[PDB]
Amino acid sequence: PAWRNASIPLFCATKNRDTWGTIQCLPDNDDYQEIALNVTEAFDAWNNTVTEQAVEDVWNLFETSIKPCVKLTPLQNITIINDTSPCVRADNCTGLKEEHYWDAMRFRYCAPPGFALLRCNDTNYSGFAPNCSKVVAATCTRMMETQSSTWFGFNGTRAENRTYIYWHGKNNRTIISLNNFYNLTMHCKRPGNKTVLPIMSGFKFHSKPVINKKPRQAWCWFKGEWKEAMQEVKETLAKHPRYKGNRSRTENIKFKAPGRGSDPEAAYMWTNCRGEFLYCNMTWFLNWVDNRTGQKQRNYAPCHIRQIINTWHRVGKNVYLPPREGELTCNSTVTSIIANIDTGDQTDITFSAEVAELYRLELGDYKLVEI
Amino acid sequence: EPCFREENANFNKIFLPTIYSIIFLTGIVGNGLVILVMGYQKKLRSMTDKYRLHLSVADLLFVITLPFWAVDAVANWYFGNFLCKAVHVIYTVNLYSSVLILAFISLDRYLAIVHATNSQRPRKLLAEKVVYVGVWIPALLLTIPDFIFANVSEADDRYICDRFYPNDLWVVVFQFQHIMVGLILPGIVILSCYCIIISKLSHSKGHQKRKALKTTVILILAFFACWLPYYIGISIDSFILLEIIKQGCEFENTVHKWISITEALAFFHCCLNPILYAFLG
Amino acid sequence: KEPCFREENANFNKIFLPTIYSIIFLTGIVGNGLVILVMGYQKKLRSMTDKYRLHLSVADLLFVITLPFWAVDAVANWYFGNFLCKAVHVIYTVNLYSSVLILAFISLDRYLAIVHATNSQRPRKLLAEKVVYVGVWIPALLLTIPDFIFANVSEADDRYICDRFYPNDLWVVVFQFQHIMVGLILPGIVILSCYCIIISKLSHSKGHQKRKALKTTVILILAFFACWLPYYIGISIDSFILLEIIKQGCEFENTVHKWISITEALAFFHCCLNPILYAFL
Amino acid sequence: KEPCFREENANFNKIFLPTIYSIIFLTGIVGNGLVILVMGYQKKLRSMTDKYRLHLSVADLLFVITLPFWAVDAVANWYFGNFLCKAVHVIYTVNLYSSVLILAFISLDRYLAIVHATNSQRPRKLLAEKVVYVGVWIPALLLTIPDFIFANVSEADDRYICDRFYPNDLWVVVFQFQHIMVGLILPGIVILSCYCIIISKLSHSKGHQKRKALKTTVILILAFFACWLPYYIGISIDSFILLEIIKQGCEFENTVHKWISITEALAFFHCCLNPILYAFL
Amino acid sequence: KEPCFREENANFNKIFLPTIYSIIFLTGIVGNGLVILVMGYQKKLRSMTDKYRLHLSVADLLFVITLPFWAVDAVANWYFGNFLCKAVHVIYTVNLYSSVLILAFISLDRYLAIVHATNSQRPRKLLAEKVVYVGVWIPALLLTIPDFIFANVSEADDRYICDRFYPNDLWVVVFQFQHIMVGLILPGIVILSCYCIIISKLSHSKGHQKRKALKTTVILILAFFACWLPYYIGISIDSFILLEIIKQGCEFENTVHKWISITEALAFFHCCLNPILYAFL
Repeated sequence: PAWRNASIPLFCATKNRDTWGTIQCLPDNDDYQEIALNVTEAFDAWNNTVTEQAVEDVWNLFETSIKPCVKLTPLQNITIINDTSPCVRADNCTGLKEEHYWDAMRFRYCAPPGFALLRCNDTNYSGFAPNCSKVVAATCTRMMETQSSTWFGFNGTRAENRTYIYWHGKNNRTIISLNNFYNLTMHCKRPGNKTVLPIMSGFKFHSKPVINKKPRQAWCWFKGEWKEAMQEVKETLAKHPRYKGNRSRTENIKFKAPGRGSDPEAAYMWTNCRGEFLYCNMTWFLNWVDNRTGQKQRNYAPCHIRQIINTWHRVGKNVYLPPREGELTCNSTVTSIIANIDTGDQTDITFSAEVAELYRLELGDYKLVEI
Repeated sequence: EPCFREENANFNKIFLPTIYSIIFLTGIVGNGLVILVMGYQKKLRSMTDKYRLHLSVADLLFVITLPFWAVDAVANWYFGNFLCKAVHVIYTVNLYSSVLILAFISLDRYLAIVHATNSQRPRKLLAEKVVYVGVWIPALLLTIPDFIFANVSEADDRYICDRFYPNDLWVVVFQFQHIMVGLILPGIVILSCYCIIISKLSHSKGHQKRKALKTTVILILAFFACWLPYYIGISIDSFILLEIIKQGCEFENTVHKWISITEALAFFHCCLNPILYAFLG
Repeated sequence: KEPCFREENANFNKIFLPTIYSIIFLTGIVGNGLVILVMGYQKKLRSMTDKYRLHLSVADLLFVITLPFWAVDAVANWYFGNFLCKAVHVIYTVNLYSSVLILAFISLDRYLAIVHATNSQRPRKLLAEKVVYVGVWIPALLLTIPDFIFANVSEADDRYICDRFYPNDLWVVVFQFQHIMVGLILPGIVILSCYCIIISKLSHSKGHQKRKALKTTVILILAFFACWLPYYIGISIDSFILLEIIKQGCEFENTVHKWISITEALAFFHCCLNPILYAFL
Repeated sequence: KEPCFREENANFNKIFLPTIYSIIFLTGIVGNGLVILVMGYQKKLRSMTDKYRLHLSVADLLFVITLPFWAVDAVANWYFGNFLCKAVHVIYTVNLYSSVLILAFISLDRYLAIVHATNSQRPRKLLAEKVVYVGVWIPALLLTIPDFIFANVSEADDRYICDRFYPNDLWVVVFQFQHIMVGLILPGIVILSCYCIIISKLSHSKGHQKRKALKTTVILILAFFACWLPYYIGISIDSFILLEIIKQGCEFENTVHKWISITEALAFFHCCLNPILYAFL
Repeated sequence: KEPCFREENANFNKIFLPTIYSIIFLTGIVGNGLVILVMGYQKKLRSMTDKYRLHLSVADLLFVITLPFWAVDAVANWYFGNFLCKAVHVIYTVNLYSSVLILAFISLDRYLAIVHATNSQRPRKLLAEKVVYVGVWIPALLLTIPDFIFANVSEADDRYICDRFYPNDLWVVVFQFQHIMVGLILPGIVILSCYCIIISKLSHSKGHQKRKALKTTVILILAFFACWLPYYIGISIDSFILLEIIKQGCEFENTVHKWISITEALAFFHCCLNPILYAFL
């Protein structure tokens, strides 16, 4: 048939039955039908209306679900620490110095009748294929993720058993997917006011609970074969056709962080933990990944809580409540990396803060057409 | 550090009820013998026999509830709330009251030897009425916190009951009050009257006809030596409890092991009156 | 549910038990044989209690003949058959029951001598001559046929340890409790009630000189009961461990077994005190 | 080679030390106040050796008037500052030395009492009145100026413990050495020489009753030396632990230190005896 | 079948052994020097027991004069040589055998003193003067000849343990068992049998006062055997686990060695008892 590009917004289908999922989206019947077509079409991950619609819906969900209180307008030892360490359960390790949440929500975009969502099924798709041979038609898409974070990506469903790098053709913005074979997962736990067996305040057999003196200290521990995944990422970067550096030398590639004085979103672990938004320091994590000798190489990161954040989509800041009392736990699967790669004499991978590029990765192969 | 873990050693759980059983047996035998030879046959001659009779009756109401503590030290308390309310109130009234008569005997002896001439009526007055109006009813006045704060608790398949205060500040101030009633105020009282009677007997070396005070000072010193490690123990527990000294879990556990041990060796003050009557000195 | 968790290590027990056994054995055989060949052979006896105390010494002499078998079982894996094991257990149990039965008998003689001091002298003669054997000996032989039938040597991983083997745990409970009654409590109320009422009868006397011979008997009674009390308390604790009451302590049951062996050796001192009390007054 | 590794955190040591300190402090106040009131103020004294008992009680009272700071140091770490630490170390040294020298003086006084019973009455009062001060009191202050300069507090991990500190181990071992000779060696042969001389000259009497006055002096000297000797041999072994002889045990070294603390606790019973041999006769 | 499993710490033994060694050394040299100075030079002897008590004290003096070498070997390692090791071993063996033989001589002297009191007075003098030296000293020197050859110190890695080294183990077992024989089997039978005849013939006396000075000899014998018998049952038990009768307890063998050392130190207190028994009566 004959199809044309259209800018008509779609309707979302979800399985979660929360307030935003029921109000803004339809229930999902898992009608994932895919028809392969022997046609050639142009697909762009960044110049896509479905990616912008998903970013706007994610921002609307983030605004409506976790309501901030104030909305602002511009007017040498290597100590690998697991979850069973003695300092872990008491929350007293050597950390950083002092400076309603939505649940498991995942949706799909279903096209209206008279419309289709052509999907590029190319294996070498780097986010921009002007001539994609494998075009697959689908009325309803696959099952995307609404988690918002910098430096990484969690609970994504596009983490295949390989590494592929999305590269924008006009700048150095890069999206890198992870390998699911290495089982790359993280664990984060904040111990709160630790209590004892009940009060027992008496003449004999008297106890004392351990109140957490640092509510602004949390610890995420990071698991998986990350040296092998780091080598796979460097090999895919050296094998990328847009790589201007030395393709036969992966040692000229070096992972990096943004310098001090920049935004805290691009320099720290701007991620959510059950309504409380962490700010961790991956300097020890960067020393562990890059094997920088003579420095502190840890498999964890001291996380600092912050009542204020910055708006990733719009211009402004959001101020939230003080953190509640109790134990805070988070668990997800690391699926993608958001970073900027500069090519030269020494290739530098600077971690970016483009939260929208995760959803641009998730909906980049799909493209709405009008039948 | 996770928490504070409470655990009693198994050697206390077998040696300790052995101690309560032997203390119970000799206490009930000796106090029943003393009561049935004094308060029923009227064999009283001196004035201290009424005081030691009061000590013996408070003793026997302690011993008649002692096997409840003996079965508490090995097994869970499956009697009821009111039963251990009763055992707690009778324990504190015995422990306070015995201190009051054990100071009253020294007060009578101070009024006897120093004021030998002009004291015939008032020694008889404390023999009849002043002990009843100033020993038992103050001791009964110091039971109503136990009458309001003692309760039972189920802490992990183990029924224990204790005077359960709302917070640790109540516990630390009540252990402090336990010192200032058990040791301190009768201590300076008994040291003052014994220093005065010794300094006056040093002026009275001309006669040695009255030597019945040797049993009194022997009872005083043995009572204080029996109760001193317990008071030092609860003072150490009081000092760690108000976080003036911090050492960790092992110090509190060592303190609890030692404090049950000096409960065992400080319950020996029951069999002090009958052995001293069996020796006459 | 751990069934046994049997810990039979007992390193310090295997040295402390034979030392106490050899001390008690040597002093028992020397003192008991010596006191038999001065009391019974020479007919040197003058009082009334000396016949019962002679019965105590012959029973404890029979005990300390077979005590080295207990020592060599305690330190070593013993090989002397089943007839000898039956003999050892039967003579140990007839001694253990005859001691408390003649203790009740001599307390009854003291009661009948003090209270009925005028019109009862031939009852003392028939008590010490005719009805004494039917009083202690043949009941003590009557409570030993289960020991005659239940003493057998086990077939172990080479131990060959001989112990009194019973059908089931309820049989252990009822027999061990029967030992508790007929070894502690019924002679306990008999002796203690008779001594209490002769103390109450002694208040009617004018401080007479009939208590000068009472001190040796009462200190023998008191030392005997203090010697046998912790072993019986450990027996009661082990019996309450059965019927699944304080069943949480498997290693506490192991330390109860170690403790009951220790106070078993310590409670074997009821043969030493008789010739020592003969040596003193 | 690990020098000390002093990280052991003993607990029963830290519980048994303050109760021993408290009971010896309490009996120090009681007995020493009684004996100071009946010797120094009433002037009841009838002999010559009671002046030495008087002065020894003054030294022991100087010890036990501030012994609770030793008790608090046993409980927790020092908070009172360096001046009180200096004061308690110098009073500990003058009491420790001066008690041994006045025992030497009273043994010398008994020597001229027994041997030169006829021609020595003016050196008797000369030893009792004048030369006793310049013999025992001030020379003990000549052995405390290095203690006066060398005692301070430490800058530890929020502890500030109170102990004597030295720039080298040589000063440590020679001061432990001088403690050994001053406490045992030359006063010990003084006591031994005078005592064998008077026990050789005692046998010439035809059953005289002057021996009964010697018995109090000999039981006081024997109790003092038997009370002080285990700490002396512990500190001698600890001095031999240094100086490159017996380096094979570090855990042996810390158990030697624990034995030093236990024996230092137990060796303060020389503050107990002087009233006790006056209470008994 | 593990051969040795040799221990390496011996922690509390290395500090507890020199303390009791110095206690027994000091009290031995003081008491034995005083008793020799009164009754071997000044001649205060009147009875016949005191001659053997003097000879026991002089063998005691040669033992305590070398007990500091035992203290040095307890806390440290041998630095002296081979001749001094030979000397301390021979003098320890003659002291050990001579004490047992001379207490048997005390028993025989009491036997002829009480039984043959009318016809044995000249062989009493003969046994007091002449044949006593042949009786006690000559078998001791004839028995220490295997010690006199077998006393060598081996060049151990750092310790150089002075021990009786043997070519094999059957000789060790048979020498331990003959040591047990000479320690107990003949002389204990002699002592207990003779005292049995003394008590048997003493009942023929109508309350005579001839047994007043005999109780000190009985308490001497009982005290000596009371200290010596735990060490004797320790070496007997070591011989029993040797010769492959008990095999499972190599840790129990280490416990046996620790017990043997500790009660060897405690059994060396037979030096203490003769001077304090002369101090009392």
